[PDB]
Amino acid sequence: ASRRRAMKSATDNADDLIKALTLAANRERQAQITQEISEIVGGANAL
Amino acid sequence: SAADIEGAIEDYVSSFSADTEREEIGTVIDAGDGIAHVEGLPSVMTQELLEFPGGVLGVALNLDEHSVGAVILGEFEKIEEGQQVKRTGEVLSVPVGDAFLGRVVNPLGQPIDGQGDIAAETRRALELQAPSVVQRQSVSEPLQTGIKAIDAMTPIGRGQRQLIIGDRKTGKTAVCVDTILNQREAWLTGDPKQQVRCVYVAIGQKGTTIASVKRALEEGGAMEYTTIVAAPASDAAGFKWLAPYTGSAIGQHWMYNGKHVLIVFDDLSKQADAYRAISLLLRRPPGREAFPGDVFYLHSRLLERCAKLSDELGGGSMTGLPIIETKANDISAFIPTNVISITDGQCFLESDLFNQGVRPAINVGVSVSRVGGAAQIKAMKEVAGSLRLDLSQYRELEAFAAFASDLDAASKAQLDRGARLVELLKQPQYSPLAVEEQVVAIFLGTQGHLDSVPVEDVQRFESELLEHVKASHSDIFDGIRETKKLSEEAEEKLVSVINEFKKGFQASDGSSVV
Amino acid sequence: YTGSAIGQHWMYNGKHVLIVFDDLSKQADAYRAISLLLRRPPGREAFPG
Amino acid sequence: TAGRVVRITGPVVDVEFPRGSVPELFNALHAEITFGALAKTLTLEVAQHLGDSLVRCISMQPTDGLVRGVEVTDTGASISVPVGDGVKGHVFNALGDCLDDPGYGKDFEHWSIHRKPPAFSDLEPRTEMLETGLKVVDLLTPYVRGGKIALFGGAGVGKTVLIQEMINRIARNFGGTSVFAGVGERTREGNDLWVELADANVLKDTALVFGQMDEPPGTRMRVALSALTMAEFFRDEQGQDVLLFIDNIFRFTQAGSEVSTLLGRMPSAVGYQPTLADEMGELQERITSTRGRSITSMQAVYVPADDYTDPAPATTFAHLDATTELSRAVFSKGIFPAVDPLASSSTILDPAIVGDEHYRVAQEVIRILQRYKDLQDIIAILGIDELSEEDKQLVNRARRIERFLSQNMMAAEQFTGQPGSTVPLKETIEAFDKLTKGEFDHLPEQAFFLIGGLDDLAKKAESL
Amino acid sequence: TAGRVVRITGPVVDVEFPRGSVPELFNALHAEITFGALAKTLTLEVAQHLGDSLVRCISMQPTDGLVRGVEVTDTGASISVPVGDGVKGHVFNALGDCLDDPGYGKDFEHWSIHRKPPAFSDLEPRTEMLETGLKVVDLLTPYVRGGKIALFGGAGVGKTVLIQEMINRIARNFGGTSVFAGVGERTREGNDLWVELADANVLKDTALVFGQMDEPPGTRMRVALSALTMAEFFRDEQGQDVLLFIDNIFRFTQAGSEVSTLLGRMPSAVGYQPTLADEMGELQERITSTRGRSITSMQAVYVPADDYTDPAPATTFAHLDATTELSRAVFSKGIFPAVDPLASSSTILDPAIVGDEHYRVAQEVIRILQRYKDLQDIIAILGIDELSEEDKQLVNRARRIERFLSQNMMAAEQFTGQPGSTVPLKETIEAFDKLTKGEFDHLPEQAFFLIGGLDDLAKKAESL
Ligand SMILES: Nc1ncnc2c1ncn2[C@@H]1O[C@H](COP(=O)(O)OP(=O)(O)OP(=O)(O)O)[C@@H](O)[C@H]1O
Ligand SMILES: [Mg+2]
Repeated sequence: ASRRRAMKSATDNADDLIKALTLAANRERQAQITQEISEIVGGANAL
Repeated sequence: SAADIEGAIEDYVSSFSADTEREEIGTVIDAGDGIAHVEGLPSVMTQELLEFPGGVLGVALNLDEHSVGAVILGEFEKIEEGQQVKRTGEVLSVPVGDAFLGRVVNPLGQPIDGQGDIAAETRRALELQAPSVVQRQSVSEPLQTGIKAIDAMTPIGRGQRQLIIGDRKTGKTAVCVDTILNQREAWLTGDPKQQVRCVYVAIGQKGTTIASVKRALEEGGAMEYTTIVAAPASDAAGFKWLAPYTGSAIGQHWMYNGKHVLIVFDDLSKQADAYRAISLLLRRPPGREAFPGDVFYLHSRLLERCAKLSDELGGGSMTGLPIIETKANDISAFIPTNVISITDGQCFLESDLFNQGVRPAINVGVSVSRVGGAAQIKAMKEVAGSLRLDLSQYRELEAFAAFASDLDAASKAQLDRGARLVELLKQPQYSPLAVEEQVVAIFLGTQGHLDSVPVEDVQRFESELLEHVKASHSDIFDGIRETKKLSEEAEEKLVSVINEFKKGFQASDGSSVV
Repeated sequence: YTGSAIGQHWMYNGKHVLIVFDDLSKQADAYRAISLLLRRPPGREAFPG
Repeated sequence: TAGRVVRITGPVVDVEFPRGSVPELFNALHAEITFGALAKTLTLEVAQHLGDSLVRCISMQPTDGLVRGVEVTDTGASISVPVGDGVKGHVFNALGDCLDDPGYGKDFEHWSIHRKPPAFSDLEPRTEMLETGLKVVDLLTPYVRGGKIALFGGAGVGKTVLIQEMINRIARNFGGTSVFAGVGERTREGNDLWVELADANVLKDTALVFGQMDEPPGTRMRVALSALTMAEFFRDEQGQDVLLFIDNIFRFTQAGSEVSTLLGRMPSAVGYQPTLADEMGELQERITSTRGRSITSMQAVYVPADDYTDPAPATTFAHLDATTELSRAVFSKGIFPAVDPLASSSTILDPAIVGDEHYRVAQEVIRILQRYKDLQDIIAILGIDELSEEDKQLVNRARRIERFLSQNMMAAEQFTGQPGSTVPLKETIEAFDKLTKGEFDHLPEQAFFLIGGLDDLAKKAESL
Repeated sequence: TAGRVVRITGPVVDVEFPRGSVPELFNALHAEITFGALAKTLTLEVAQHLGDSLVRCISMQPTDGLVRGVEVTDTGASISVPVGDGVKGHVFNALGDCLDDPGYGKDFEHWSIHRKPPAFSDLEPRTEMLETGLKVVDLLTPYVRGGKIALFGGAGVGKTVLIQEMINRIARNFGGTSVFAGVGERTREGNDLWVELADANVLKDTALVFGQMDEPPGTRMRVALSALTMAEFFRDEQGQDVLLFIDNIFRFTQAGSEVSTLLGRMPSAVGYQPTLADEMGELQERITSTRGRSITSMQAVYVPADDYTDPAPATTFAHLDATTELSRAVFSKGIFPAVDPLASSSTILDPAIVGDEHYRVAQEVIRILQRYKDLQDIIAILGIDELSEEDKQLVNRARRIERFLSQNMMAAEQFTGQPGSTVPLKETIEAFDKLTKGEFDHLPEQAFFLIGGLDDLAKKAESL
């Protein structure tokens, strides 16, 4: 019974950690896109 | 040998006449990195084919009030300031005809395989309209790729646009070469309603890789109905940009003439890279990942030529199999997102599955085909109906592989069935399976005849069983092929032969399978 | 560069030198500032090529 | 007076006009491509004024073959689309040209696709539920009259059948019409939709406006506005409730992004156009209820990278009032219309807009379905017999509830013959109140498949 | 009719010529720097024609000391390098000037560094295995004789050590001619290679061309072409099998990027030049082998930021038959040669070429390693004790396989102290078949570390 409870808690924590890491990875994905575009258009504006 | 060695030249000298036609001239004022700016040419039209003094060709791509920025199609180093540029009054066009079968041609239609010239039936502009909504027809005819995974899970119907998308060295070119090879049986029939003509467009591949693909097609007998529009990495960015359009035009000529075409773009990522290079060199504004605003259009304008025409236009079809290399399995990148939006379905190939031995490595589940069962023959539709659900249940149950004693009987049966289905979808390279053999193979697994064979032997049990059926009980294959459905009497005969074979099958572990 | 030149003068006279650049990340930042003030178009991370 | 093309950089075309005749923004100009193979009449949409009497335009058609110095004639009005009863039953492009019957509608009343949204004093201050007649929609995720509904789904989940169902219900129950704004259509999918609607005989109640993918981004960006202008004409002039489908409004956003890039505007956060929110607002704010008539819209939305925080879906969802999510799992269980009761949502499922009884019944159904979804893992791995008696009772009740959420759609009448059912909202509420209380747990599960209301439930039970 | 320097910006120099004497692209121009400390003859390469009789050039030597208005004389031909059997046994720079003996080849035949790749008609695939003696390479990434081989890696993961080891394993016994192009690598390792080759008497059969990173972008661009010209002469004009080692081919694209913005090109993604793919494709295609004329090229490729998704390595991948891929993750775990067995690949690893036994063993090793990589996440948190018995056995197998892929290479004696070892391909296949099948599960895993062979495995196990 304690293993059931502990593994349910572990699964819930893993799901919450997956959600947090997915939100993060989305933030760095958007930030990488932005930064790449900033570099590209900074080179463009100077040339 | 013959007198022709002289006669041909005679025919030229007697027929040659350079007449004096008026011509508009520009002068090259800038030249660098594959782009030449040409002052003058007042009447030049966008995407025209300019000819430079050294036999070089360019495409008038940017038109301003000052200059015409043209992308040079090879031999760029021979362009200099002050050179005279003559305009050919023709937008980008390529020759097209049945003479392109078995030939390797650069994006301008000129042979590069070293054989004779190509007798062109006609010329087609690369930028002609795609078939309109009113001119198309529902995709309803299968295009058997020969890969059990694709033909069962994500069927490709001729007229469809299926994207083979995945990271490097995952099995994409293998899938498309297998698809091209699988059409030999259709070609040998001689029926245009069955024949599929192939156009393997290589963009950005090295010359030896294109040679390897050509060898794989020749040793497979596929070169007598396949053309290879090759833009090797040595070629200018213009050729890498144009090659898909060249191949699409060569295919479209057949498509509007009632034939069925199969176009493989390998890859469209390099097409996009070449277009990005041209755009940035012409100073077109950049966007995400520096691609120009119309890069999506570049791919869309291409893939939408791949259509099935209505019966009023001959009923021909052109099937697209664009190949995209996804970096680090990032299907959310710009070009992958664009082409996933454009295409009708996606075979996602994953390196993890490839290393697990799931090669041809289609990630079923994530992989989809929006045409669906309409692209399958009735036999495969009925046999492979339960396959997707079984594989999904297996992937759900995989975490329980170590506790099969503690699972429900139904769950353990599902796990055992799924492992054998996964082994069943595996397939050796350059060995496509006819649709009847695929039907029988998937019938083995979905109907439970593999449930007694050990997992590690499934690949063999299938391979031998078909080898038996073909040789001894071909009536099953003939029935499936001629009628397109697995009849009840044929099904009973197939079950009887499977059971008879089971007795004579030696499992690798030494156990008996009955 | 000044430290390297001072060290190189000794190096070419047959003497052993130990140069410590603390830190080269700040030289890169200084070069980035100089390049952007001269209006050289930058590369990745706004650094010059 | 007529302009001259002075620059051609892909879709972007610059036109120099005489000083006194520069067209105002968004005017449609016509240029002629006389090259035989590519002969065309380009429709250029004025996007900027560059000065010295130059205007930068986004070509609505491929500019291949266009020549510098070619005469450009100003129409004097922005992209205009035909509007009227005549647009019903026909397919149009973003520019109002009929695709299935060329030259059709060129003599109709034409409306500019750039129209301001309703005056602030003309908006409806109170959200009104749209009783569409489907049990699942009306109970779990009630639609909003004059609101926007996201339609998540894909292939083989009955999205097209649901579109047909809603076309039938808006045409028959509300006496309205539909306009299908195919932004970024796959020409194959567009042709399939055209033939499906013609076969279902609902084409006469819908006007199709396809901006295909093969066209440059200008048309893909303006097709939503064109279809919405037809819907606006139906709402304001004909006085009909309208149902504007937009498959897929991410495309519209991405076409805007591509147009922005082409014109040279610096990209926003994730590469989207700086005016993303304003374009999306200018599109969505026109979809609203005015003077008693409403344009409802089911807008399929693509979520890039499955990231709902992305600028495009984040801007789209600021306007979406409901969210219907079609599920493959539910579809495989025979439960058409294939709506997932748990993934789908609505912003009107509140005790205030809907009755308190409605909210209570919907929340009870959601609770039961969620508990069943949790027990699915145990059922699949451990078997049904490993549950408790209370769990088994709840599983039976949840099976029956989720099967009763299915319905005999009008779109299915063409296949089976059984007329589609329009279950009144009160009847659905009381029926699901009975279901959740166990009053029908003794009927076989097959009795609840594809039946509208308690009368049909009783008749089917007696037929089994 | 000499030119005149107008504009100097780092390595890029603009030169104005008289109207009738503008040099062709890729021509070599000679300016002169007269400042005493930096006096030299400066070789520029015409990179762009910019109009108004101006050309823009990439300087090969540093422009420090160059003065505006200085006369620039045109050579009338591209940069030419010496070719012939004379080059063997000597060290040259990008310009063809001998370093170990100044003025040595000035009278040899001179070839332009710029020439078109061999025609597609003359290319055939190569499918002959090259046994290096390295277990991991021979097993999982078999090299192709006459094919294209690469050693990808991050920064400081052992690319130079491994390429030196490959020079030791392939060239020492090679009967043909070797060419080593040090393209923007470290000068210390270049001198180390020079002395190593001199001591082993391989120098007499090796031509070294160095453009090391102390040099400006021009040399780091053109040195690869200068060495490839010698390789092409040996391939075409003599028909000798040729080895072509390059270290590091990424520096070519990086130098192109360095001069990209000074040439006026708008930067592409990650700040690379727009012409990345074409520029690298020309050079890579010149390296192929034509039928009857073999070049066995090995190219150390540098992966910026350890990111294999970077445009440069990603574009280079398409040009290679075998691609060993060193990773910092494996290097951290102490495994030398530091190969990632999963990321690395080879086109000759088919059952039809390497045989069914080799293919089966390699694919089983890759399967075990992939399963181990998938399990490493579980093991680090839930512990090994919670894995399945089969998975636990597989993990024990995989650790030993990873450590057995490590090998004491001859070039890494100064990394480990112990001498190098050579493992026959048959012994590698047998040993890995035994591992994957279990015959060594009883031996400690540390017995498999840096041993190279079954006899060494037994000896180290006994020593443990
Ligand atoms: N079904 C298969 N069974 C076994 N090996 C396969 C299979 N498919 C592909 N391979 C092998 O996998 C490797 C990659 O194949 P392929 O050349 O088709 O890859 P690709 O995805 O096109 O990648 P690249 O970017 O290198 O072109 C080759 O060794 C090929 O032989
Ligand atoms: Mg490939």
